[PDB]
Amino acid sequence: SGFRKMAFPSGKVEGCMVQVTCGTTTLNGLWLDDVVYCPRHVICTSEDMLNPNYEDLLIRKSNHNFLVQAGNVQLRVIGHSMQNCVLKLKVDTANPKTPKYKFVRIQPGQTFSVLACYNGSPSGVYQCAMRPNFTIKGSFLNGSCGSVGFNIDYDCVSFCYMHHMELPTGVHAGTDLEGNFYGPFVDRQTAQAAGTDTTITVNVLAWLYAAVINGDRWFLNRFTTTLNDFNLVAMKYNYEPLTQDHVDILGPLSAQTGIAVLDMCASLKELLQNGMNGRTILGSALLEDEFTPFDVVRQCS
Amino acid sequence: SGFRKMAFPSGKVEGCMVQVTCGTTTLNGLWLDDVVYCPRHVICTSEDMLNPNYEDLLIRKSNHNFLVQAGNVQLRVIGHSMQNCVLKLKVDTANPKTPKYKFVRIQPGQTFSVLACYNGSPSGVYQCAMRPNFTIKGSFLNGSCGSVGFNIDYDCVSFCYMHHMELPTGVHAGTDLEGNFYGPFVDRQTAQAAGTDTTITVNVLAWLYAAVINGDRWFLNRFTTTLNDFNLVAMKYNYEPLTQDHVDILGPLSAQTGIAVLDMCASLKELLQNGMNGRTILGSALLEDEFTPFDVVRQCSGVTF
Ligand SMILES: O=C(Nc1cncc2ccccc12)[C@@H](O)c1ccc(Cl)c(Cl)c1
Ligand SMILES: O=C(Nc1cncc2ccccc12)[C@@H](O)c1ccc(Cl)c(Cl)c1
Ligand SMILES: [Cl-]
Repeated sequence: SGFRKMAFPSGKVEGCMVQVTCGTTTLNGLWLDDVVYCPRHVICTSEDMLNPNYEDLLIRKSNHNFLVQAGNVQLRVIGHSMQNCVLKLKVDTANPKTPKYKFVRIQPGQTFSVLACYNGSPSGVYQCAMRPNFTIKGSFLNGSCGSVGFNIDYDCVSFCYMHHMELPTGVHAGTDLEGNFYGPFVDRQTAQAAGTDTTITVNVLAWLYAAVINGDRWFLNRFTTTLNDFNLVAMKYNYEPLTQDHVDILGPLSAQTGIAVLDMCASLKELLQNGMNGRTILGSALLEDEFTPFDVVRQCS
Repeated sequence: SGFRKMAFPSGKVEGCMVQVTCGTTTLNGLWLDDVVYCPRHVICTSEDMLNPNYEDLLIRKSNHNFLVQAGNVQLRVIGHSMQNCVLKLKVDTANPKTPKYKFVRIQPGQTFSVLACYNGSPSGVYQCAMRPNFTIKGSFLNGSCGSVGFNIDYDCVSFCYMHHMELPTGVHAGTDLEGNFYGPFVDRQTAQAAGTDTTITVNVLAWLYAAVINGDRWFLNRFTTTLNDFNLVAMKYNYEPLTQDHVDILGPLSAQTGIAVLDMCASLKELLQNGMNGRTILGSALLEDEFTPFDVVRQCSGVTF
């Protein structure tokens, strides 16, 4: 029993964190096999922040300009290339702590664990969701660039995010491990704004099922709704549309608790209309949207 | 920017998790040097748990009765002893991944990270607080017994908790690594209830400072209070008393934000008597009490391990 925001154990990723220094900029790198991945903006100066030509700046760089440190050992960079917004630094040593891994690009609503690092040293691990506006609501200070988001599948680490920057609202933008940004963001100091954020409806419903599995039933009601009537109500509270894919995904939780998805959808409509009236669900006074249907099943059963 | 519930990186502890099997019971063990620590109830059966004489049950067990597995390698138990509610299994091999560590008993209100394990394999890490009623509001399923709570101080792991059981309300009870239970709990199948819980006042204040550091200032007011007037109000709302030690500990955050502790207490006093009025603090509609003053300083200043 109980329901917590749970991150994956971070050991497999800690053994990959290194410090990457280029001139005056120091950030984090991910050392997998003989390659160190890090944000390409590590090659930027003060004059290069507004409109950097990364291909031009990288061609001017030599391998000896990149200082890579794994613990108290300096690694030798024997090559450098760029893949989208990620810099790949070939090193002369394969990381002996390289876990079984994959690079996976995630969709909005998906959750992952963040290992926040500074100077190639892990300082904390927390759980995040890719917001519908493609930002992440992280906890990052200057120096955290290169910190990664990941999930663990049995023994395999799926790297899904690399931290690049903080937007003016304090939210975070980054890329997958192939250097492709999540969202309409660019690695330039040009004016960029996160789009209006919305609540991840499928995740709220998954969390309502987690609450029922844990014995919290006060919010349940005798009503059901059509999918279309639910979406018309949901949109008015800035909630993401719930698709037939989401209804299907909630099927196992629906079967386990005996509450149809459209039936839970009517509970959610009522909660949006009434609020919680001084009550809590799983110790929370707000509707939690950073637990996916997969997270709920994994944590509860 | 941002403020998250953050656990310590769990790698140093993951390299210590093993699976301990005794008869039909399988749970987790903590392998440090040549000793595997685990809850002593691993030696119990259904009848035994009802009223167990652990000294009697342990004397009947042999070293070969404890099956210890570290990954896919079986460790051989060369000795067994009991220290309070923890079983210590001497093994022939010292854990090569043993970090610098200490066993520390924590006080209520102190936070720690939990590495939840099943079958000696870590499955999740979360941050939580030792409630004033000595329970933890954890997230644990059957098979999680032996999962540990820890903090990291520089390069040293301080083990502070080992999971033993779940109380009827779904909250959790366990011991320090010396086998002493936190709270008035016993490791036996009997009627046990967690006492009425209270809010960890010093931690709420630390979290209000974290909200100010993040730009959330709507709850600040012009007023100040006394430690006595505030404690009278706090007691009324089932909040733990705030001591001069707590005021002193909140000093650095008071200095950084320019908000005196008794100034923040008057904000907390108004929040208690009036509510949030539809507003949130750090995206929460409730006052968060599972961040200590040290946690807030560590997170809002990026200390690494
Ligand atoms: O935002 C950044 N770092 C931070 C990350 N994460 C959190 C931070 C908090 C405060 C200060 C900085 C933070 C920059 O290093 C940065 C600025 C501009 C651009 Cl366009 C790029 Cl690609 C990167
Ligand atoms: O509570 C237990 N385990 C669990 C722990 N933590 C969470 C659990 C969730 C579901 C089921 C079981 C859980 C028991 O194994 C147990 C029963 C009685 C006693 Cl007196 C003792 Cl010492 C231990
Ligand atoms: Cl402090």
